[PDB]
Amino acid sequence: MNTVPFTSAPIEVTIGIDQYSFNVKENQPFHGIKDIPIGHVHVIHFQHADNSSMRYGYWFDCRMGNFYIQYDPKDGLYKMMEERDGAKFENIVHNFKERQMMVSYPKIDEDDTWYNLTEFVQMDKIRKIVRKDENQFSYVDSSMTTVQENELSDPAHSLNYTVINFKSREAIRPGHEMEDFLDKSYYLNTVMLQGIFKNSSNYFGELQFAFLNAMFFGNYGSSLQWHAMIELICSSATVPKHMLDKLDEILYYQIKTLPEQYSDILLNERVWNICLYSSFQKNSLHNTEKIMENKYPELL
Amino acid sequence: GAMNSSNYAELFNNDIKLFVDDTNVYRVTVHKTFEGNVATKAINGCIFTLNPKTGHLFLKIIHTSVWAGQKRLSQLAKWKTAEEVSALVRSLPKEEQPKQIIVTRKAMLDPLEVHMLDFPNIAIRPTELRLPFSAAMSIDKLSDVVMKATEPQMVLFNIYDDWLDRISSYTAFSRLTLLLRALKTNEESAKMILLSDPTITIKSYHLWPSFTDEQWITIESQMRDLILTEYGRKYNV
Ligand SMILES: Cn1cccc1CC(=O)O
Repeated sequence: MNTVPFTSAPIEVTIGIDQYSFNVKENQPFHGIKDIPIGHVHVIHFQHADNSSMRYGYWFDCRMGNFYIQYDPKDGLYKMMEERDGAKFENIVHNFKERQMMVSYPKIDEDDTWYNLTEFVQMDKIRKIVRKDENQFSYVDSSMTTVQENELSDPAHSLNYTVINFKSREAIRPGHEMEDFLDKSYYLNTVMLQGIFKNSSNYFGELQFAFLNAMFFGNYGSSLQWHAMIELICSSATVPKHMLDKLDEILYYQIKTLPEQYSDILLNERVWNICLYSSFQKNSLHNTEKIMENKYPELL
Repeated sequence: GAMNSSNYAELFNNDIKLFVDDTNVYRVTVHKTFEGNVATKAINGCIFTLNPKTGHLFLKIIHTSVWAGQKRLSQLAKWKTAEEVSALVRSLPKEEQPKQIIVTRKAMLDPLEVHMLDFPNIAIRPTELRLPFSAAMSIDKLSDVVMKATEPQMVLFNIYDDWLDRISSYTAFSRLTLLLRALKTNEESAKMILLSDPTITIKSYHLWPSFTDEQWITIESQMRDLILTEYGRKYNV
């Protein structure tokens, strides 16, 4: 089990760690998060108490280095940093644990939620979507736009998700316009899976990362990406059976985890009604259709 | 975006544009089968593609063989129309290609947008005007060439005959839409109005009779009356 120590907590903030969150008061003796499960990516995220504007946070994998959080009073935010001196880091953590100044990552043993939300999410792929190669961790916030959003403005601060556009020459073969526009299997299977993503695991990893940025940061472009990647599968007549079964599981846990009170802004009525009730895959997402109908029947 | 009465004069400016109407592409007669079920029989149709400034009409005749063995024909018809407009644009010299294509039915937007991805600078637009282009098949010479076709064929017409020698394209379009609205509301009577007088004929190279300016004012008034009359017969006014 790994640890992310905090130098201090000088401003009052709600701190998220994966799907958990807790409040820290201004100058409260908080020195970090311990017992973080090894084997998964994680996200530590922040919403300041005095300006809920800009949720922001950091994706990281404790296997890739020793990371800590330190407030920067000039830029006004909690920053993730890497400590390269291993013995310094171990000594800092052991002191903070001995004085019990750390919250414990509060995982229930029965509970596979985080695994189920991040099954295909890899840090190496996160770092290609979020380009800042001098750090092993990746910063994301509420306002960051995607490469596609910037086409329709700082490129260094963008989310480089895979561009999906159903009315694009990439999506539509010369002579097969009706077949391709009404049945996106070509675009899904040849262009995206074989061509760009290489396999369904990488595709699902980007879909899962998009959802998580939408949910944790209210990142609108991430929400657009999540829905586009769902719609692309549901609008394809020919999808490998293992992909459909896995997609149903992925979406099920995403809908299960979504705050009930954010459904209005995080869920696109058109996409979900098309996907569950009109599309080629309308009968293939049994788990997702059942939780959607029992939890958000208003949307449908 | 959409085309309506606020920007109506745009139709007659010097940016090449075409109206596309797909309402006569897929045409059927419905009938009873020997077993007492219902079946359809397709008949020849046409795409109505019109330059409102010049009167040039590109009439692509849709022969019934294009439907043979195909499913979901009403959905196929939008894509066939979209494919046909796209090969029409590609066949035109660059300086004759339209800058805008206005579809009379919103269901044509995506099929045409998809066919015209190669032409990102050609705007594909809907309209809020209710244009009477479905009545094109009430023009005898257009109906005749469609029903006689034994194969796919493009036939070019000027739907304004020689009117632009004497009137502007705004006025010519207004005359056309009034004629077509009348033919659509009461074909028998509209055609009676247009041919009542045997001494006014249709030139071999024209679609409509050779009315003098004064006779056109009379004809136009009789067409408005017909439309008002039918409106009264319809609503009991
Ligand atoms: C070529 N065509 C015309 C109508 C429908 C089609 C098939 C397609 O475009 O994939």
